[PDB]
Amino acid sequence: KIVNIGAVLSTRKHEQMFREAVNQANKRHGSWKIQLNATSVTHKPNAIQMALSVCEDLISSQVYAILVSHPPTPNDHFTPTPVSYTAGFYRIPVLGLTTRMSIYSDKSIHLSFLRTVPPYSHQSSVWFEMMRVYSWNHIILLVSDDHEGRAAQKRLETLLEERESKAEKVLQFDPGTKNVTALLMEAKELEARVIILSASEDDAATVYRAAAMLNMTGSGYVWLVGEREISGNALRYAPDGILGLQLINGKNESAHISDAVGVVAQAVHELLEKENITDPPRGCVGNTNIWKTGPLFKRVLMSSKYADGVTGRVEFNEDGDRKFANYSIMNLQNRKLVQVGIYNGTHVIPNDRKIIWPGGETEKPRGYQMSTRLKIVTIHQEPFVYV
Amino acid sequence: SIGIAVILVGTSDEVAIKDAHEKDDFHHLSVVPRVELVAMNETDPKSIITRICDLMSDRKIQGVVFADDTDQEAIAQILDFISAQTLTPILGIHGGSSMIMADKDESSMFFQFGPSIEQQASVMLNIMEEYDWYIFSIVTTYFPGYQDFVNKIRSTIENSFVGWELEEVLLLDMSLDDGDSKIQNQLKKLQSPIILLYCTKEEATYIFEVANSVGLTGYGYTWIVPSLVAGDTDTVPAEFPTGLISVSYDEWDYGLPARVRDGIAIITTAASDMLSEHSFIPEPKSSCYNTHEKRIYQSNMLNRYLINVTFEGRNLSFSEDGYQMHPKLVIILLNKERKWERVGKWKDKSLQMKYYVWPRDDHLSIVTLEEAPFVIVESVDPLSGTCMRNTVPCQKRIGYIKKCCKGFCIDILKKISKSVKFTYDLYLVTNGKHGKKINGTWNGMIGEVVMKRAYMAVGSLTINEERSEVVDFSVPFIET
Amino acid sequence: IDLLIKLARTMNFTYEVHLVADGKFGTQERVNNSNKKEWNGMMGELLSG
Ligand SMILES: *[C@@H]1O[C@H](CO)[C@@H](O)[C@H](O)[C@H]1NC(C)=O
Repeated sequence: KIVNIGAVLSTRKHEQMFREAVNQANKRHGSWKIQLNATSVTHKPNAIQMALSVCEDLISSQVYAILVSHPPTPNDHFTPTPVSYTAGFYRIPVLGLTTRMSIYSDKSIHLSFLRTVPPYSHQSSVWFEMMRVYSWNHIILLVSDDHEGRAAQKRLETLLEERESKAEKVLQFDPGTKNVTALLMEAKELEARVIILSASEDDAATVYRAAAMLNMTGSGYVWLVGEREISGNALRYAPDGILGLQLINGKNESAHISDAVGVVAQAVHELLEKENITDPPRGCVGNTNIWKTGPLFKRVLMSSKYADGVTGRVEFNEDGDRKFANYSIMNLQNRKLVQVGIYNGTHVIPNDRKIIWPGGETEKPRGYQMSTRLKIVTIHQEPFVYV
Repeated sequence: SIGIAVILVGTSDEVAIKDAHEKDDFHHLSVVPRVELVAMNETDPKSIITRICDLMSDRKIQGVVFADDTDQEAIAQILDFISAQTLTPILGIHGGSSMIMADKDESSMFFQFGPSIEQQASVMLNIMEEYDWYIFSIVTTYFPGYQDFVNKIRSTIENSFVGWELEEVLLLDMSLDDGDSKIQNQLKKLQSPIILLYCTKEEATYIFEVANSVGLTGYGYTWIVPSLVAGDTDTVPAEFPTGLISVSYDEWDYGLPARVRDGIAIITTAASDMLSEHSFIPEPKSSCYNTHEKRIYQSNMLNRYLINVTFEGRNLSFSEDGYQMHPKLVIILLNKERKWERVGKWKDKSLQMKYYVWPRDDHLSIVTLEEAPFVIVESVDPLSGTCMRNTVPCQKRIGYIKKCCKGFCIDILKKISKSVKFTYDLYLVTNGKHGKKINGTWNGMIGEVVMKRAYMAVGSLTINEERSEVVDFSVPFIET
Repeated sequence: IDLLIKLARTMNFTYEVHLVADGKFGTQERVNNSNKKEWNGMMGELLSG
């Protein structure tokens, strides 16, 4: 049967050839009662008509899975909430493609939403072993006061506890503050020689700005940043020798549907063997009650792990997020980008190209230092310590 | 001006709310409330946005009181989107907009009347401190947000003067496939007489299917669950074992006309003080269309001005998470059949419990009298409520007083209590001391046992023929 | 103090001596809320950095 399933995708040309991506999935599937069709609508990069441009054509089309796209503006996170809220009540699943924040990962809200790309907070997991292989016992952590930043500091501190590490010292940064050099210099008193950062585009530039006059770029320092700090409005004052991470093929939305349509199309194959297989009521006005089969549809989703497509080996489960993600280790040199490693999902695979650090030192400084000046404490006692 | 358009979905009497609408005696300040009485079946999201689209665009309407009689938890999530896009505060009193919610955007001035999970954790730790059930187990199921309440448990215990006997924490999975049989396997490793359970109302029957399978729920165990599991007193899953006790959100003394009067008064007077000092009324774009162009009329400063709320002798301050932090909590217990009755009251962090000790094989009444070397009584410690460790509780008649008994003779009773299992509630003698026979009647501790009120008496009793005829003394353990 | 000078010249110290602020050795207890169990005196000072 003609099932109108699509999404509110930007980049009209991207959804143009997606109209034939289902045709590729149309041949692969052997199901007979269902003939899924694509009825997409243009994106609305504004909040004016989202009062009337979410379900007015999707739920009335009896959708089952909804993808998502990204607006041309890079600083945007309002795109996937209006679609998720309508699907949250009706319990009908939706699929996140360009979704990148950690807001749509806690599952406390948006009970029905699947992600094809790990959120930015997940980079902390691979970061855990990143310095462990190169010793570097002591680290200094400083994040912007953001929910994604809150998630990253929460997960890492619940990840390094297995190493019996106390994370040395933790600093908090509030977005929207510029004169923060007083906060920054307090870290200089620490013996740790590892600097990490996970902030926004506006925060990355000013943090790097404060790293110039205080000679953080000098030798004896190592810096690790997320993919959100290598790219964008942060290379104007980017310190040299940054070992920042990089996402691979995550921006190829043309290839996004290749793995997106495969899981959903074959998911119904296992579903067409049970009862209560009934479409949700038509329209968005005449249906005020949710059909009984709600989250049961999802129960067949994470059970599907198909290693096919442009990327392949997709194993969405647990938190509705991709497992065994792929990131490329990146090193910035003299305002040039050169790959120096790759993380296949389990272990670290470096590259033959020489890895550089700020100041030109080929040797890797130890992520620790020693202080020869100590402060002792004593109490007035008669036979031991006269006063 | 300012309009308060109410919405009532379900079966309710909105006629009297019109009188409640014309009852805002706040002429002291320029409230100018244009209260509207709107009530229609508009559960679908398309109806909600379209109905408010013509509503909030009428004339500068900046207030909505939400009243509902349906338990659809998904309505509140939709409500946040409208508040996030617009800048009109919205409050709910009942129905699908009264349950908890993790967090929202900074541009959502939505608050409700109901405590969250972390508020529940403190509530039942306090009442159980009265009964001194120091040993207890914590059991919870997987849930979207099942971490906050259990996190508050560890915060309180560590910085506690009185020791806490934590009988571990169980994190079994209920929604996991092929895990239903595993519930019974994890249910055979509990020994604490008190167990705290968190589940969902729909899965409460599913969870209790295995909970009743092991059957450690007849008389000697007590179950604690949040108010969300019960939902309502009338609506009962019917599989709950007799004796279940839980906290609840007050609804019997908080009626719909009563709970709607509080919300309407606060909203109008919340911004009244704004005009008193800054001499400006916050009136953003009251237009349904072009919501993006309304981003220049920021009202976050006005949002921070709603913290101070006082009316009818009670403060109703709200936090960033959308909490009330002033809940009227009523505890409910399960009767012989499916029924929930009020157990206690809450009034400014004060808990009053109707009974004195938990009622009712293994429990045996005991009668004891103070005597210098063996049993010595003293008043309870006011610093920590209880007396002290190693000091057994001791009720005294008259009313009653939380007295405390200690000494050497009572130490023997503890040793044999573990030898042969039995519970007790020690209480002192009322008429006479050590028992005398007057007019063929016995008083004292020997008078309680003969009249079938004690079943056991301990202390400093001397064996002789007259007393040995009525009761059966055990083997002596002290020369006299 | 004579002991400290011996340790100083055998593993390259550089010290500075300052007595405790109050006088008490150290004990864990709660203050002002019965729910702030924490150290005090010299023992509290060492854990405060
Ligand atoms: C202390 O340091 C000095 C120079 O910094 C040098 O004599 C040696 O490294 C140390 N002295 C010892 C170990 O006696």
